[PDB]
Amino acid sequence: DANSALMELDKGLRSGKLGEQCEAVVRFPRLFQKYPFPILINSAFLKLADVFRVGNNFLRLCVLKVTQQSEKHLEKILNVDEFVKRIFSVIHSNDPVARAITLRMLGSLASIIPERKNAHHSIRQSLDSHDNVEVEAAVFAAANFSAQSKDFAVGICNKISEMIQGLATPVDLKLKLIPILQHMHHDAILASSARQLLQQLVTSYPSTKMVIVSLHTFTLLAASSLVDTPKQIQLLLQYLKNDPRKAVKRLAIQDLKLLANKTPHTWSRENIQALCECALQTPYDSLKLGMLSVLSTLSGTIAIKHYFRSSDLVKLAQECCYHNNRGIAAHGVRVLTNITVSCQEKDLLALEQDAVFGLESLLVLCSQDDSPGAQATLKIALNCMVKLAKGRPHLSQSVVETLLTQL
Amino acid sequence: RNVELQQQSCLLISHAIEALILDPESASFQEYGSTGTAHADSEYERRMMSVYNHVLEEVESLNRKYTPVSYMHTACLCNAIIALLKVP
Amino acid sequence: VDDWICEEEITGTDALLRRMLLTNNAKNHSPKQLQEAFSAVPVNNTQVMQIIEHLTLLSASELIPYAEVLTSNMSQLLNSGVPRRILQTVNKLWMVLNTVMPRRLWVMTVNALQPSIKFVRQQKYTQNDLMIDPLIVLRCDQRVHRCPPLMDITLHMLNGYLLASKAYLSAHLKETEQTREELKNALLAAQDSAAVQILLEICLPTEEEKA
Amino acid sequence: DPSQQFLQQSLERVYSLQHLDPQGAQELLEFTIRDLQRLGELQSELAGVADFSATYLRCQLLLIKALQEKLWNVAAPLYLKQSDLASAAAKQIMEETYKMEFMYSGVENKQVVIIHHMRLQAKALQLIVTARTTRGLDPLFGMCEKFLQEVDFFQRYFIADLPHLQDSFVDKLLDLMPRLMTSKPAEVVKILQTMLRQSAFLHLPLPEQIHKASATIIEPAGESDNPLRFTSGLVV
Amino acid sequence: XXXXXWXXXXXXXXXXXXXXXXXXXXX
Amino acid sequence: DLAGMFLQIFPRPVALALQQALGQELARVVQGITVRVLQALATLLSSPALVMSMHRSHFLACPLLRQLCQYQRCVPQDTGFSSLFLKVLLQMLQWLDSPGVEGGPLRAQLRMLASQASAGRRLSDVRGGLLRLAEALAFRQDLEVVSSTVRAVIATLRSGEQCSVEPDLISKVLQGLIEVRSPHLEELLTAFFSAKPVVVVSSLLLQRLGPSSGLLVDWLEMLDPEVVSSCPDLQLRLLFSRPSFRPYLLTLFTHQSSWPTLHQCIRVLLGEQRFDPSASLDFLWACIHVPRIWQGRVLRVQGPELISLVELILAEAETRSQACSLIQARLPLLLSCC
Amino acid sequence: SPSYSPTSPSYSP
Repeated sequence: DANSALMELDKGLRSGKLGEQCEAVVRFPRLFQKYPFPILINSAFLKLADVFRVGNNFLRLCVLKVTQQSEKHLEKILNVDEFVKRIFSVIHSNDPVARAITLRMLGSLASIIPERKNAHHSIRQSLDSHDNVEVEAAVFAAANFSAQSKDFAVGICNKISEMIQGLATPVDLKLKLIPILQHMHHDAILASSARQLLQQLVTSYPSTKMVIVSLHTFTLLAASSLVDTPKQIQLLLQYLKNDPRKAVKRLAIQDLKLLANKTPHTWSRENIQALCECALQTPYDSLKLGMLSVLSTLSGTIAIKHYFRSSDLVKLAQECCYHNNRGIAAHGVRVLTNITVSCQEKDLLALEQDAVFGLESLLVLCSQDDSPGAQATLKIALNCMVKLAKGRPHLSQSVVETLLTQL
Repeated sequence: RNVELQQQSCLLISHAIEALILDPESASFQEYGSTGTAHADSEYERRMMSVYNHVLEEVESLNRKYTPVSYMHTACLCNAIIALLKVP
Repeated sequence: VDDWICEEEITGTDALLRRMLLTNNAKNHSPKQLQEAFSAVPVNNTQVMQIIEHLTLLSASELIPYAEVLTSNMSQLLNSGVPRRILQTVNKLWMVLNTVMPRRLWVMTVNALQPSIKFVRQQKYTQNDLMIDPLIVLRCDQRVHRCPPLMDITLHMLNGYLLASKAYLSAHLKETEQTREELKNALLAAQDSAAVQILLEICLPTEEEKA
Repeated sequence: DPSQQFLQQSLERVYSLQHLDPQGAQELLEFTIRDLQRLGELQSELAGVADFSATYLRCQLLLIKALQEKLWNVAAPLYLKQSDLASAAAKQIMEETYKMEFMYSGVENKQVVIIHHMRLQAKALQLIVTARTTRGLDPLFGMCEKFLQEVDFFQRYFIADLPHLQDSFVDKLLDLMPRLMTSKPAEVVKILQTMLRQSAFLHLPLPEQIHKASATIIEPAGESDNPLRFTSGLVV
Repeated sequence: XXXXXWXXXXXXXXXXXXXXXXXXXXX
Repeated sequence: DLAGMFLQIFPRPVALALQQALGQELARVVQGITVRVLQALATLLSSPALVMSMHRSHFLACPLLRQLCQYQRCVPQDTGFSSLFLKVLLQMLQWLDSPGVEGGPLRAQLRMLASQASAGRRLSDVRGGLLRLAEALAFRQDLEVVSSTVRAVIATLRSGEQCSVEPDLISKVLQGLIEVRSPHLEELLTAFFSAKPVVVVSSLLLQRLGPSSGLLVDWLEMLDPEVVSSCPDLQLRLLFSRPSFRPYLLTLFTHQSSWPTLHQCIRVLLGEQRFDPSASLDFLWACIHVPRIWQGRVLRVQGPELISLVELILAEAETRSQACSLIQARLPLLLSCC
Repeated sequence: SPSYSPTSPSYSP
C-alpha cells in the first residue's frame, strides 16, 4: 500500500540516528515515482519540510537533494503556504550553512513560489552576506528566481549590476555572478538595460574568463529575448575579428554556431560576409575549421538565399575545399554542395565540377587511413555527394563512377 | 508508400473495369494526372507509376472506341493485369 | 556538509570555462611538470600560477594525479613571500580534491604540513594514527597559523578527524566488547574541548608578533 | 520600439523572400511564425498584432503545404483520401480566417479584404480537393458554380480596393473570368489548381491598435473534484 | 549515408529480430 | 611517360589514375612514384605555359598539390622531396605573381602551401629576426612580410633559447604588432614570455590598445604573480593615476595582493594630485570591507594619514562637482578611519 | 537553540 510504505519510511525519520534518518529522507523520490497522488505527495512534502526545519544541515542537504530530484512532483502539493513557511523559518538561523541550504531550497522551489516577496528579500539580503557559501547559494537562488519571476528580475538586475561594478566583490564571484543576466528575457527595456550593462562590463573587465562568461550570457539573453539578435551577431563577429586570444575567438565561433543553429534567417548578408572575411585571413586551422562549421550550418538553411556571381563565400568554399585538414575540406565541400543544390544560377555551373572533384579528392584522402576522425569526414563527404546527386541529377554519373573507382 | 501503391493498383483495376466495361459514358472525366516532378523514392515506385500511367492512357484512349462487350476492352484490361504483375 | 555543498551548482560558469579553456590541449601540464616548477631552486611563482590556474579547470576525477604534487609542496607555500593567489588557488584545488579522495588527501596533507625538523618527523602518520589522536593535525609547521588558506585546510581536516574519531572509538568499543560508554563519551567530550582550546590558543596574538 | 521594428522586419523578410523553393518557403514561414509567437510572449502590447500576423502566416504556410502534396502527382482515380492532408488544410485555413476576422478588435476594411482573399483561396483549395474525389460531373459543376458565385460576390463587395491586390488570386481570376464562365468545370478546376501555385502572396496592412479577444472563466473553477449534486430531472 | 539503410542504425533493435540475431548468429 | 600525361591532363581519366597511384603510395607509406612525379613537374616547370592550364582546371591541379603536400608531411625525414617541392611551389608562385591572371583557388592553395613549408624553417638569431620584424613593421604595412617574420621568430623561440632581449626593441615590436593587429600576437607573447616581462606589459598597458588590451591584462595578471610586486611605480601608475581595464586591476589588487603590499600601497597612496581620488577611495573602502575579514561576524590611521584622506575626499568632491550625495557616500569611510 | 539568534523572529506553528 502507498500509505503503508509512507509510514514504513516515515517511522525511520524519528530514529535519532542520523543514518536511518537520512535513509528515510532519501527514500522519498522512489515513493514519489511509485505513488504520484497529490494528497499523498502533499503530506510527504510537508513532513519533509518539517524534518528540514528541525534537522541538522546534512539532513537539510538530503531534503535539498530530494527536492531537486522531485521537481516535477512539487507542483502538486497545494499546501504551499505552510510548507514554504516552515522551510523559510530557518532562513533566520545564525548558521550560514543552514541559510545557504535554505536559499538552495528556495531556488529549487522557485517554480512553485514566484512573486513570493520574502524569498526575494532573503535572496537580496543574502547576496550581501560575508559567508561565501551563503553568497553562492544566493546567486543560485537568484538565477532560479529570475527565470521564474520578472518582478524579481527588474530589481535584481540593478542589484547585480551594482555589485559587479563594486570592486569589493572578488573576480571569481563576479564570474559566478555574470550569468544572472541571462534570465533578463522578460521585458524589452529590461533586456536593453542588461545589454548596456554587459557592454560596459566586457570593456570594464577584459579578462579572458570575464569576456567568455559575459559574451555567453549576452548571447543567451539575445537568444531568449529575440529582439537583440543582429547586434549580438555583429558584436560576436567584431570580437572574433579583433580580440587576439584564441579562447575568445573559440567562444565567438561556437556562439555564432549556436545563433546560426537557432535563428539562421535573421543573419544578414553583412554578417555572413564578415564571417567569411574572418575565415579568409585567419592563420589557425583550429579556428578556421570552426568558422567553416558555422558557415556550413548556415549553408544548409535559407540564409544563402538572403546572401544571394562569385562572392567571398564561394571563394572561401573553393579555398577550403582544397585543404590539408580533412575537417576544413569536408566543411568547404558541404558549403559548395549546399550552394550548388540551393539554386540554379549561371555562376554555379563552374563550381559544380569544383564540388565534384573536391568530393573525389576527399574520398581518395579519407578512405585508406581508417582513422576514427577520418570516418566522420568520409560520412560528411558521402552524404554531401548523395545530396549533390539527388538535388542535381545530370552529374550523378561522374559521382557513381568515382565511387566505383574508389571502391 | 508501398501499401499506397498496392491500393492504387487495385483502384486502377477497378477504374479500368468501370470506365470501359460498365459505363464509359458516365465515367472517363478529365482524369489527367499532373505528372510533373515524379518524386518516386524507389525503383519499384517508378515502375508502379509508369505502369499506372500506361494503363490509364490506354483506358482513356479506348474509352468509347468500342461497344461495352469488346475484345479490345478485355485485352487491354487483361494485359494491364500482366503489366501490374510483371514488376516484382 | 561543507564538503558536500561545494558540489552544488551555481550558474554554469565552471562548465563553460572548462569547455572553452581545457580544449586548448596544451598537455604540458602534468604532475612531473608541476613538480619541476616547485622544485626549482630559483623558484618562479609565474610558472606555478600558470599550472595551477590551468588545474582549476580540471574535474575532480581528473585532478587525482596532481594530489601528490599539490600536497607534498605545501611546505614551500609558507616561505615568506608566496603570493596570496597561489595559496588561494591551492586551497581551491585541495577543496576540489576533498570531494573525491578525502581519506587519502587528509593523510597526505597532514604528512606534508609537519614542521620537518628531522628527516621525517613521523611521516608514517596513517589514517589509524589520525583517527586515534585527531589533535595530531594541530601539530603543524606553526607557520600555517598565519596562513589562512592553510588554516582552511587544517580546520577541514581537524573537523573531519574529530568526527572520524567518534566512529573509530565506537568501532573499537564494539570490537573489544567481545561503564565504558561513559568513559568513551568523556574521552570524546574532552577531545573536542582540547581541540577548541588549542584553536583558541592559535587565535591569540603571540608575543613574537606583539612586539 | 525595437519590438515593432523587429515585427516589421520579419514581415518584410517574409514578403521579400517569396521566390524560394517550397521547402525554403515553409522553413521561412515556420521560423517567422515561431519568432512572432515568442515576440507575442515577450512584448505584451504587441501580442495581438504578433499572433494576428502569425495566424496569417500560418494560413499561407498551410496553403503552401497543401499545394505541394503528393495527390497532385497521381491521377484522379488513383487519388486516396485516407492519407490526405490538403482537405484538413483548407478547413484549417477557413477556421483561422474566421478567428482572424472576429477575435481581433482593431481590424478594418484594409485587413478584412486580405482576410476574405485568404478565405477565397481556402474555398478554391477545398473545391479542387473535393473535385479530386468526385466522379460525377454535376456535383462538381454545382460547387464550381457556387465558388464562381462567391468570387462574383467578392468582386462586388470589395470593388474599391481591387487595384491594390496586384498579381494575386482574385485579380488573376478577374483576368480569366469571361473564360471562366464559358469553361468546362473540370478545366476550371485544373486552371485553379495551376493558378493557386502561381498566385502572389499578399501583404497585411498592420493596424495601429489591435488586440486579441481574450476570455477566461474563474467562477466554475474546474479544479475541485466535489460533485454538484441534484435530483434527476430537476435543474442545478 | 543512406536514410533507408536497414542494417545501418541498428540501435533500434526489435524483440523478434534481436532473438533471431541471437539464434542465427552463433551457429 | 609522365610529362606526356601532364600535357594530357591540364591542357582526364588519366588524372584519376594518377590520383589513385598517389593514394596507393601514401597507403603503403603509412602501413609499410611521388618523387618521380615531383621531378617530372619540376623539369616541366623549368622549361617555359602549363600554369594557365592548371589555373583554369584548378579542380584537377589542387588535389595533386594536396597529395604532394600530404606525402611531404608524412615523411619529413626524406630530405630532398621537401626541398624540391619548396622550389616547385616558389617557382609556381613566381610564374603566378603577375598583375593580370584572375587567380583563384589555385593561387591561394599555393600561397598557403608556401606559408606552411617555407615558414617552418628556423631563423638564425632572435635579435636579428626581431630587428627584421621591427623594420618590416616600420616600413609601411608588409603584412605578408610581417606574417613570415613572426612565423620565423615563433619557430626560433620554439627551438632556440634566449638571446639579447633589448626590452625597448621588444616593446616597440609588440606596439607595432598591436597597431597593425597581427593575428600572431598571442603566439608571440606566449613565446616571448615562456623563455623583465612585468615592465614590458606594464609599459604597454600604460600607453591605442583597443581590442588587444585584454590579452595584455591577462598576461599582467598571469606573469606577475601578485598585482604590485615587481617595479611597483608602474603598477601604482596603472592602478591610481589621473584606463578602461583599471577596475579589473583594482579588483585583482584588492584580493590578490598580500597584506604588507596593501599596507604599503595605502601608506604611499595617503602619505600632490598624483592619484585619482575616485579609485583611491574605492580601493580603501573595498580594503576595509574584504569578505575574508568579516566572515562569520575598523582600521586605525595616523594624523597626517587622516588629513590626506580628508583632502582626498574633498578633491573627489570638487572633481565630481565639475552634488553632496557622493560626499555623504564617502562619509562612512572617514567615520571608520577616525 | 544555538542555531538561532535570541532576537531572531519566533516560529509559531
